[PDB]
This record gives sequence, structure tokens and C-alpha cells, in this order.
Amino acid sequence: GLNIFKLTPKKNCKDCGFPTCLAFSMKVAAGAVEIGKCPHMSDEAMEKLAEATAPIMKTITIGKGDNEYKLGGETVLFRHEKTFVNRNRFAVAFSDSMDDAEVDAKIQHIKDVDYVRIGEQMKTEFAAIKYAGNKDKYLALINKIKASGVKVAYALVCEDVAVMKEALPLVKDENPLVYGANKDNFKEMVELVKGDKLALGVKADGLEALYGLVEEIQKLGYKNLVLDPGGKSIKEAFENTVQIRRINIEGQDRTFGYPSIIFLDELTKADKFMEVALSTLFTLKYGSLLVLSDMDYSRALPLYSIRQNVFTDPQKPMTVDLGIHGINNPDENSPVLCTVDFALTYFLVSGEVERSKVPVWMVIPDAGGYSVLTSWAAGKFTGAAIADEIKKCGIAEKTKNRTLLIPGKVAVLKGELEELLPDWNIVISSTEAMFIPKLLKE
Amino acid sequence: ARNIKIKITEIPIPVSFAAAFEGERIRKNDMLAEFGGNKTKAWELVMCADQGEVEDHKIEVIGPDIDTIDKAPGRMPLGMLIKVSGTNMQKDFEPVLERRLHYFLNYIEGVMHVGQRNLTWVRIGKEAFEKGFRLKHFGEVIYAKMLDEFGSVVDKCEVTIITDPGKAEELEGKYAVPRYKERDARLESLVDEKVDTFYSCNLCQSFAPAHVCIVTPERLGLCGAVSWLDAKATLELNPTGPCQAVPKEGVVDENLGIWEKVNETVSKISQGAVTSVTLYSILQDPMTSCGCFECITGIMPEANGVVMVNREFGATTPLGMTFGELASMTGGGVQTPGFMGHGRQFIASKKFMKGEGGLGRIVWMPKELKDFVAEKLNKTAKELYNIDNFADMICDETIATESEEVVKFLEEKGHPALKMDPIM
Amino acid sequence: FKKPTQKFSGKIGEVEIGTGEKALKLGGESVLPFYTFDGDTGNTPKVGMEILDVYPEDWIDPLKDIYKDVAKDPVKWAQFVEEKYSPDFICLRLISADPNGTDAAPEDCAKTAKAVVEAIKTPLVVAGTGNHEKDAKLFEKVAQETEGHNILLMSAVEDNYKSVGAAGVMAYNDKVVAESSVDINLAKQINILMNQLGIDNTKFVDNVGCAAGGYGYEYVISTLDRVKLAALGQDDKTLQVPIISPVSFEACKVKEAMDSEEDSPQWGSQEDRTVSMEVATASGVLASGTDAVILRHPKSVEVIRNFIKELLG
Ligand code: B12
Ligand code: SF4
Ligand code: SF4
Ligand code: NI
Ligand code: NI
Repeated sequence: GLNIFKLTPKKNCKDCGFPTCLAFSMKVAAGAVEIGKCPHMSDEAMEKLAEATAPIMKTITIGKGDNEYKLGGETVLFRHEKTFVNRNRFAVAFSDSMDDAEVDAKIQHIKDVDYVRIGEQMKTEFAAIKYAGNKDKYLALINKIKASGVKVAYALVCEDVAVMKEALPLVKDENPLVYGANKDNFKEMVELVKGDKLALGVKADGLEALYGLVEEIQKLGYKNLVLDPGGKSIKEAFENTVQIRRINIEGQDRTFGYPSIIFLDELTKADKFMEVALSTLFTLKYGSLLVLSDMDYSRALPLYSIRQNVFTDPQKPMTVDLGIHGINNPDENSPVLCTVDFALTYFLVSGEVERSKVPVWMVIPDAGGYSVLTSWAAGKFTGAAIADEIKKCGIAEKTKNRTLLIPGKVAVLKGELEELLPDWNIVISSTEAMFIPKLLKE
Repeated sequence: ARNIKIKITEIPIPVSFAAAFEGERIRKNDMLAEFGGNKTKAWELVMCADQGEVEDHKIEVIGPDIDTIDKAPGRMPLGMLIKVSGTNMQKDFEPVLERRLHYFLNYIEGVMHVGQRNLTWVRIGKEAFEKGFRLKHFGEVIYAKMLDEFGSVVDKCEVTIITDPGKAEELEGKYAVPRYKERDARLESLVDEKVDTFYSCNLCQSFAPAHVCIVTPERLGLCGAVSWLDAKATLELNPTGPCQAVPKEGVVDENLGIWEKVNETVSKISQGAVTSVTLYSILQDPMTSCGCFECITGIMPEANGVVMVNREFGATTPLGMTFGELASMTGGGVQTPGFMGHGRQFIASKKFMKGEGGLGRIVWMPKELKDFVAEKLNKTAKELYNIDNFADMICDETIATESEEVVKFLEEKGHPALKMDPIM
Repeated sequence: FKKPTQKFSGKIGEVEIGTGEKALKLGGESVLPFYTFDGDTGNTPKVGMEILDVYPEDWIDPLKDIYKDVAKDPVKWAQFVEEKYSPDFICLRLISADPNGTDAAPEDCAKTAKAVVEAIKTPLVVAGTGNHEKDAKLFEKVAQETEGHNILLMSAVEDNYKSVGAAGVMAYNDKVVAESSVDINLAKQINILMNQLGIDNTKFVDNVGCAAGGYGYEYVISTLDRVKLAALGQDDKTLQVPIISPVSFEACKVKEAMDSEEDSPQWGSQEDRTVSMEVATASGVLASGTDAVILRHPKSVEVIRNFIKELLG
């Protein structure tokens, strides 16, 4: 922060788009704006600043506007130390040695599995196209998926430079992932992707071979890479994935500062319940692009829900939606419950009422995304806020039961709530989560 | 002789007693007796006396009882004197006991207590009295649960409820008023040099794992709800709680607030995330911040000083960043030199950036914030010998908002921060 | 490059549950979970299966079909699970004891637990109810009836730790789970209270809380990461205790795992989603520092056991 402010000319000229040099100073330390925005930097300090502030792990952008996914950019090994920046992506493997009926099932599954959870679009992001030996069916497979209408990014897996030279132009304009650079084809693979600045996948046997191979590509001048850990077993693949990230972060080595692509379809040998387990493992253990064999709601529901929790910034509390949240068959007459949309209190309370025994529609007034006590301290979860929320959501129409239950630890508002809502009957509980069902029995 | 204590499960009152009953409202026409307020004088006091003067479980009602006011709802003086004795009960724990007395009375149905010291007033509803509620039950609630919550510092509790107008005025002047003097003098006159142990709080580590708050008499918690006295009592009541003693042993640097023990006890609580810290500086190894802070002070290099902004302030500071933008980097338990999140009371402290020149480094504060601390800030700057109206020299939002404008304002005002040595 | 040489000064203690040849060891690792490349992973994490002392009414239909003729009698149920799936341990959840439902006297439930513990060889984990007040009385009678088998008493929170710990570890020489609420400081506090009471780290395990994937899951992940790093990196003696997290308790009650095809036709099969929910939840907590998990569906156990075996061997 203040470290680079010494190098800053300190002119407050707003050329970088930020008001003050200090404002530009602290943000570039975070890494948002980066260093290019300032033209007035002296070249003596510009050279030193460019290297010191350079992130230890590069961020790779694959795909076009809607299918825009950033991989990498991580700075910590655990989410509690600091937020995990970019979430991992899931791909469905396609091989040219697959039956037309089988490919149709895969395409439908990608299109079928699509839902929104807490405002995030959960769907398959990539479609890994693999070359199995028959070039003629390989180009047909690529064209079919384009005509299918599946809104996914493309990742061509092909080690043959001759086949890749013809396969790339089909989805070249989609900013695809060119995977297949190895020990004896990297020189002809870099020149194929250098022009359009496409991500290049690096493959080698072991970490030492991979480390040496990345240096050769970096020595050519190309640093837009997606490393492949690689392994003959799950035990070795897990080791390589972890070692790459620890070398890059703990060792401060920028040769391994690239995202990892992991083929879970081959290690699991097409095993659904093993794919879900390994997908969770590599979501928590530095897997940036996981390639599965197929997609279905059995895999999607846990993997996408877990990924949402892991890659939320700890500093910004996770928040649940607003409005009324009716549990278990919302109806025309039942009590109501209040929370503060902290998304932990909601889950802790809903994790106690999940029995559905006594149907209750929990009204969630906007308390600012904080907990119950801090919201009341802030003045967000107050009598006026609870009262006017009833007006906003119109819970009077939905349920004809004036019994209103509020959080237990909110004490003084019980008299205040009764004033603003005379007809409503207020019930004040205890602050322990164990008393949720006692008063729910009514 | 064997230090055996017997617990009482039931409060011996006919009226129902629960934490849920607080926050109720008594109808304006269904009150029975209204003690205190601007109407009559009511007060409360918790005393730390010798075991001789305190007799266990003695409830004394001095004056007419509640059964005497059969007429329309009226007012009577109220005096609640509580005597507490114990082996390790001291005068620093009296405010803690007295604060909880507010919630003890509110937990009773038909009884609502609001206020502290002689500014209190308690109203009794008809519902309690028809169920045999008497002033003697007031001492039963306090005694039964004073021994409950404060079971490690209170051996015996003696409660007297005074409602005679003559005695209520007399006992206030010999017990209540003199003891409020000691509370104010103790809080005001206690400085870091006098104390020998600091305290460390880690209740905000639920979201800022690397954050440890060091609480000193001149530097309270960032949230502003924990002070040196409060942490002292928290450690006594809850030895394994969030507040633990921090010996002030080993003085690397007196001016910057570096201590050998503090660095040792910060790396232990933060699980090694933060190893070196300073208490009276914002540039060299500053304290971490969680996110509960209401005011954050940021360095303004071009003005040879620092800028302040409160949480409620929704405009842009001369630094070019708002409170939300600054809170995204200061908070989270990370050590960020030049920026510090602190409370609203730490502003007017003699240890506010002692190692960075002192209090005079403040150059820009919000208008609403400046008014609140103007009386205290001016007094503290008077020790710096400059003219008393230091807040008049401090720029505010109304005068200017841009860096080049405020610097010109400081040039013409003769602000002390400009003349001091370069902060950075 | 330079191979990452991560040296940890701490070491998790070992707790033994059960007696005989089937007794299992927990903890002992000096490195992060599954980091066979860093050093010594003490004991392989164990996988346990959950049974109930009453007939499972709320379990999914596929689970009811598995336990057709054995669910009625817990003694038959425990022997069926042991001989068919051979779990590392069996968890007996005393559902009949909770005041919120078919509340029953602690004497009745302890009699059920006595028959189960004497009819199986595998170590038994007796899971109590959610109520702190009832668990104090429930575990006092349970630990008395099942004496001499070294059972694991679960859910001893700060409220009833004095009652559960005394009637557990100290009196009848059992093991106790010290449970906190997804915090390292609360986990650190409860462990200190057990140590001051006279129970060292070798007699109790830790429960830092558990949650289903997508329902406050990252809070459990952060807590597990923090306690593991503090125990090993900072050599914190008050956190060097093995961790057990009941996955089936939370992962199997969610909408995404209980809804059948009639309720949610698009979500597909119900058994697949139930197994996939526990496998995802268990694998994530195993990688974060859990030494033992509790699972409900038999298929989840096979996948997790293969998952553990692949990473360690
Ligand atoms: C985290 C935290 C913050 C964070 C919150 C970030 C986040 N993750 O949400 C932030 C930094 C925002 C914060 C800020 C402040 N905080 Co704060 N905060 C806390 C903290 C550490 C934890 C809160 C929490 O999660 N509690 C646990 C949750 C689970 O409890 P809960 O939400 O109440 O839910 C339970 C019950 O309500 C019940 N329940 C809920 N609904 C229902 C329904 C039924 C039927 C039933 C039976 C039960 C039930 O069950 C739930 C689960 O058990 C507490 C410490 C403490 N001792 O509580 C301080 C604390 C609450 N903070 C406090 C204060 C004062 C503040 C500030 C106002 C300080 C200031 N600036 O002046 C600021 C306000 C900031 C602002 N915007 O104005 C004080 C409260 C004092 C008071 N008398 O109000 C505390 C105690 C700290 C202290 N110094 O002692 N805080
Ligand atoms: S462009 Fe450079 S000199 Fe101008 S305000 Fe931005 S950082 Fe300061
Ligand atoms: S800010 Fe207050 S509540 Fe938070 S850790 Fe510091 S003293 Fe404790
Ligand atoms: Ni705080
Ligand atoms: Ni804070």
C-alpha cells in the first residue's frame, strides 16, 4: 500500500482514474486496478514496481462475454487467511470415439442441468473435446456441439499439432482452451496460440518435467498457460495438484503460478460417486478446472452448493435472499418468523424448523446482512424495520394467523413491535437455537 | 469453613420471572406505582463492603409498602441500596454488578426499570400487585441471582429498598453520590503508566481470525463496548473467556508502545498471524482491525497528518476513498500501516498516535463527528499547549472535500501538523 | 524447483474407542490430511454407520427398503450393519430420548444401549439428543449401563460437560466428545474446561460442528482448517485432539437429499442425491482435518472408504 506510494509521483492528477495517488496506491496493492493506469510513473520506479506488485499467480480468462470465466489469481492456501478469488469450473468430457446417442445424452444433460441458487447461475461451464484418433469424426463432434446451442466454453484436448491446426479455427473465436503442449510439440503449439492469446495447456510426466517444460514456454515469451498436474493415480494427482500451489505460493515461485486443469473422468474411470468426492476434494485443494465424465443433478446439487460456500469472501458475510421464505407448503393461515438474513442464522433456524411439522412462513426483514444483535446495535433490525417489512412483503394476505414470532435475543422490540402492529400477536423466544421448536408447537 | 455454597433454583417471587418479559409495555392506565423519573427521586447503588456490614439474605423495606398506595396510580421515592461482600470482590466490579441490575428488574412481569444511578425510574403494574407483589420481592430477585451470575466474586448480598422521602435523600448523599464520584474519577484519571497489566480480547476472531484487541486504560476496544475495567471484570467472572491478562513486562520502546510480552501474547492469540505490534503508532507495526470500528483514521501524506471518517459518513474523504472503501482494507485483522480502525472515544486520548507526533496530526473530520468530540478534543489538545479551540483549526466536510483545498485551509490556519516533522 | 519442506512442531493425540481387536485409533498425524508427501499421517480416518433406537420414520424410502426386517429391533439392526457392511464404528442415536418428540425416561434408553453394546464387537458411539439438560441425565445412566466396553459419548457441550464428562471419562472409563459451535476459540475453550476438570487430551475427542454442503459449509471448513493449523503449526496443546464430525446427521436432512421424484421430478433419483450429498460433505470435511465421519447410507460408506484408501495408498 504505502510501499508503492513512495514510488508514486504524488501529483493527484487523476490520470489513473482514481482521485488521489494514495487511492491508486492502496488499490493496486490489492491488485484490482494494477499498475498500467498511471502514465506519469518514472521508468526508474516503473520497472521496480512492475515486478514487486506482479501477482504470484496469473489469472487466465477463457471464453467470450457470457461464458467469461477467470481461473487462478489465488494468493492464500486457506480461505480463512484471505478470500479465495476465482471459483473452479466443471467440464464434461467429449471424445470423438463416442456414439451419437451417447453424445446426445451428454448434450441434453448439460442443457438440462441449469438452475439459480442464491442468485448465481449454476451450470456446466466448459465442454472438453478430446481427440481419440479419428480426425474426421473430431471436427464433426466440434461442429455438432456448436449447433446444439449449449452455452458452454470450449477446451480442445488434442496433442496432435496437425489435428489441432484444423480444429482450432472452428472455435478459435470463442477464446477456447488449447490443451496439448508437451515436451516435443510446445514450440509448434506456442506459435499456434501466440497470435490470438489463447490459454495453452502444459503436459509432462512429473513435477520436475512439468517445471522444466513451463520454463521453455516462458522462455519463448508466452505466459498465458493452464498447467496440468497430471498423475498415474489419484494419490499422485492429488500430490501434484497440491505441490504446484504450495511451490507457487509458499515458495514464491512464479513458474508454477498458473491454474491447474484436472481430468477427473480418467482417474475415477467414469465413477459418479467417486467423481463427486474428488470434485469436492479438488475444490478445496487447488483444482481450478475439473473435467468430469457427465453432468447430472446428483453431481450438480452438492458440488455447486459447496463451491458457492467455499469461494465466498469471509470478510463479506454470506447473505440469503430477501422477502418471505415460506417453509413446507405455504398456505393461507400460519404464524410467521423473523430473521436477519445473515444466512447462518437462517440456516441454523431453518435447520431446526426443517422438520416441517408446524408450517411457518419466515419473513426476513432487511437487517443489513448482519447477525441479530449487531443488526439491532446498528439500528437495522428495529421495530420500524420489522413493521414496515410486513407492509413491504404483504404477509397479512398470505397468512391469516396474527401469531408473530421474533428472534429471542431481540427483547425491547417486543413492546415496540406491539405498538406498530397492534392486531399482530408477538411471541418473544429465548436466544438459544434449541427453543425454536418449543414455541413452534404453539 | 469448607467454602461450600448452596444454589437456589427458584426465585421466591409469585410473579413469573423470565428473560422474555423484558421489553414489555405497561398500559398508561394500568400502572400502579411510578417510582422516580423527573417526577420523584429514585436511585440504585451496588456497594463492596466488608463481610461484617453485609448479612446474607437480608431484605429491608424502609417506608410505606406497595400495599399502602390503594388510590389512583401515584409516585413514591425509591432507593435500592445493595451491599455486596466477597473474598475477591473489589470496587472495580461494582459497575458490572450495577449494570446487570437493569436487566434483573426488567425480567419481572409488570416491572420495567430504565436508567442508571439517580436517573432511574421503575413502574409497577397492577398485574403484579394483585398477585402479592411487594417491595420485599424486589430484594429477593436481586439477591437470588446476584449470587447466581456473580457466584465467584459475591459471597453475601444485602438489599435494602428505601421508599421514605427523608431517608431516600439522606442515604443518596452518603453512599450514592460519593460513590459515583469514585467511578468517574477512576475512569478519567487512569492512564497506561499507572496500570501494570493490559488485557486482550478475541471475540471478533469469528470473522477476523488474525485480530487481537489490546485494551489499555487509554485505548479501549475498537467496537467501543469493551474498556480496561470491563475486560478486568470479564477475566474475573469468566477466566476462560475472551478477555485475558497481558503483563506489561519488557519495554522495547516506550514512545511507540513496544513491549516484549505484548508481542509474545499477540503471536499466541492470533495463532502466529501477527508477531510484532505497536500500541501508540499507525506506521510501524500497527494494531489490526476487525470491522466493528465506527471511525477509521487514514494517513494523508500531502497534509503531514491523518484524516478521519466515521461509519455513518457516506461521502468521500479527502483521501479519495469512502468509509466502505477504507474498511475493505483496514478490516479483516490485517496489519496495514498508515490506516487504523478505532473507536469513537479513542480520538481524544493522550495515546492517540503518541508515536506519530500526537493528537495534532488530525486535519480533517466529518462535521457531525467533530462536534461530538469537540469538547474532549479541545481539552486534550490544550495539553499540547496550542490554543484551546483545536477543533476550529480542524477542517470539516462543509469547508472542503478535496486534498488541495484542505491543504490551503491548513496553511492559513497555522495548523500544528504542518510544522511537525514529516510523518512519512 | 524447491520441494515444499513444511515442518510442523505439533502432533495430534491418539484416542482409542472400543475394546478388543476391533478398537480403533484416531489422530496421530503431524501433517495436513492426506499429505503423505509431507510426513506421517498417524491413523487413517474412520468411517462409521448410523442406526437409531426407534424405527426410522423420516428416512428416505430406499433406506427403509434396506433395513426392512432389522430396523424394528436396534439389537438386530446393529448386528445386521456389522455383519453386512463392517463399519469402523456404529453410531446409536437415541432419538427416543429427545423432549421434542417421543420423550422417554433415560432408564429406558440406557437399557436399549446396554443390549446393543453387548451384541456387537465394533466400537459403539452413543449419540444423545439436542437438549443439553436431558443429555446430562441421559448419559449418566447410559454410561453406567454400558460399563466395560469403552463407548464414545457424543455431544457434551459446555453446559453439560461437567455432568457428561464426570459420568463419562472419569467415572466409568469411557470417551467423551467435546462439542463446540463452528469456532476455534469455543473449541479451544471447551477443551480447556475438560483439561481443568481432570480429563487430558487422550480421553476426549473434539466436535467443531458439522453442516451439509451448501448450508453453512464454509464455516465448518474454516474451523477445521484453523484448528488443524493451530494444533500443528502453532503446537497448541489445547487443540491437539482428534476430530469427529457426524455427516449423516446434517447432510441427509436437506431438501436436495430428501425430496423424492414426485416432489422434484427434474432432480432425478432420490437415492443418488442422498448418497451424493453425504459423499460430497464427508470428503470435504475429511480433507479439512476430520479423523472420523458418521454416514447413513451403506453406499456412501463404500465410496468414502475407497476415497480414503485411494489417497493414502
Ligand atoms: C460478527 C460481529 C460483528 C460483525 C458482523 C459480521 C457478520 N459476520 O455478520 C460486524 C463487524 C458487522 C459487527 C459490528 C458491530 N458490532 Co458486532 N458482533 C459480532 C459478534 C462477534 C458475533 C455475532 C454473531 O454471529 N453471533 C452469533 C449468532 C448466531 O447469533 P444470532 O445472530 O443472535 O442468532 C441466534 C439467536 O438470535 C437465535 N434465533 C434467531 N432467530 C430465532 C428465532 C427463534 C424462534 C428462536 C427460538 C431463536 C432464534 O438463534 C440464533 C442461533 O443461535 C458479536 C459477539 C457476541 N458476543 O455476540 C459482536 C457484538 C454483537 N457486536 C457488538 C457491537 C456493539 C457492534 C457495533 C454496533 C459496534 C459499533 N460500531 O459501535 C458494530 C455495528 C456495525 C455497523 N454496521 O453499524 C456487541 C453488541 C453490544 C450491544 N449491546 O449492542 C458485541 C457483543 C461485541 C461486544 N463488544 O461485546 N459485529
Ligand atoms: S495517474 Fe499517477 S499521479 Fe495521477 S493521480 Fe493516478 S497515481 Fe497519482
Ligand atoms: S473489537 Fe471489541 S468485541 Fe471485537 S475483539 Fe476487540 S474488544 Fe472484543
Ligand atoms: Ni471487533
Ligand atoms: Ni471490528
